[PDB]
Amino acid sequence: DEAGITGTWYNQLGSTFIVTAGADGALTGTYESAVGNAESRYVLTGRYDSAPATDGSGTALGWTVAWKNNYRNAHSATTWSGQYVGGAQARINTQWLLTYGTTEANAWASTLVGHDTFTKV
Amino acid sequence: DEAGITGTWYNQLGSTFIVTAGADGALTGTYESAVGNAESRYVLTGRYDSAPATDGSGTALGWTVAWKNNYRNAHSATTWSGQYVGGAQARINTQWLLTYGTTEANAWASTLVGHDTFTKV
Amino acid sequence: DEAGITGTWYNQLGSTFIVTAGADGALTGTYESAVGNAESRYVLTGRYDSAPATDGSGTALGWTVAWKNNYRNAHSATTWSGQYVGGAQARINTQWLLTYGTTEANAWASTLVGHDTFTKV
Amino acid sequence: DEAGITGTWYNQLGSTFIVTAGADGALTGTYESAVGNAESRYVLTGRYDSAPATDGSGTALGWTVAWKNNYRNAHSATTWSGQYVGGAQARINTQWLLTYGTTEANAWASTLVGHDTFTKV
Repeated sequence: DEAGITGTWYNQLGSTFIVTAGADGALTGTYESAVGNAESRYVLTGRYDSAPATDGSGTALGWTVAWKNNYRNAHSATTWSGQYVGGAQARINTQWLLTYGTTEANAWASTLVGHDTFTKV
Repeated sequence: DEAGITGTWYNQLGSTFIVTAGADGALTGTYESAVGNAESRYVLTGRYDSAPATDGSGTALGWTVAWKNNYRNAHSATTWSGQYVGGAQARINTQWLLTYGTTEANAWASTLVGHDTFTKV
Repeated sequence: DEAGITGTWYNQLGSTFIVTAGADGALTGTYESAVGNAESRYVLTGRYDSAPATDGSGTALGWTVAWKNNYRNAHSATTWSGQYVGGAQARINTQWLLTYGTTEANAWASTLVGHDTFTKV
Repeated sequence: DEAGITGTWYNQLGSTFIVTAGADGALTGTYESAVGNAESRYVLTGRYDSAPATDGSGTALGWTVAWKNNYRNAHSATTWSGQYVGGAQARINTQWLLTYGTTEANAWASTLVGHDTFTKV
């Protein structure tokens, strides 16, 4: 799925995920969030299954963004875990975890959970 | 926290996380799970906040493993999202999402959630 | 939102959630899953905010199903946590956690996470 | 596990969970959080597997708290999903989802995730 994954994707919030899938299972690119304490692009890296099952299952992948770039530092990181589903209406269906740096006393409240669906349109 | 994070960490299951933290916010290394459909080491990559708050908050980070290497392919990826807490008893406290490639009909059941705490001992 | 919540709801899988909202914040009813190790109806209970904010925010609620009834026992429980959003296209937007009873050795793998959206149609 | 579950439990934050397990699978009681926008006791309800496996697996259960009582309204609900593990050092091991009522624009950020372990001591 190297060719299927590589490219520009967009989620239901309007965010823009720009990724390149390597032959070796790497994911590299940039993310730009339409919401939250974010502006412009941020580095991302991640990994995907480069030899998925051939039975119609999706392709497992994940990636991370730390929310620091030249413009802002939100002292936080998001990880997306999901699967690519190929075809005419290709999708990446994810669940994510956003952790903010906290004191020990506040660590119970450190982590948001949600779900993003990415399309090529 | 480049120096604090770089090194060999171990979780409550006995898994071994070997990471290098780059000046630029990168995390690279290897993971070896003590449980599940895994053997030997797997590539990891991720990101961390290279300019954390100085008020005692933790350092936000995350990373991914796709569970393919030369030995096995578990058609799955885990993402850990968490924070590094420095000091005498340093820790990485994480929550994780493990997604398995599924058919559309089974996608409701595609994703495990859990929590790992990493120590240097 | 007692009147808004009480009734029959349906999710994106085809499952059927039948609930009554009490003046006191209680939720009682039945759930019938279209997927998984389930047949027929199962008891549910839960709670909702009976005095929500008046600024356009949603109404927080949650509920549980243990997957035992007269037909089957899946040795598992799901909890849905979410919010009711009223209006012409009313919705309950949830995230859920499904825990299966495991041995200690398998407890790392005990919990699925996902997301269901309920509509009145 | 009716007798095993019924009673007063305490988590790693110092919160106090007071529950009664019914023969029919019901859980009823009160919760008092040591942290967050909470004071005093709040109603809880939930469900547990009243006929667990006899192979050493844990007992699946869950419960909800809406964070409204006579003192405060935090416009939020938590659901805990987990398993009871009996024996000399009995435990309830949970993962939880806390949803706050939000506008549509903020709904991406509506839900915290975490994990609580309850003991009888």
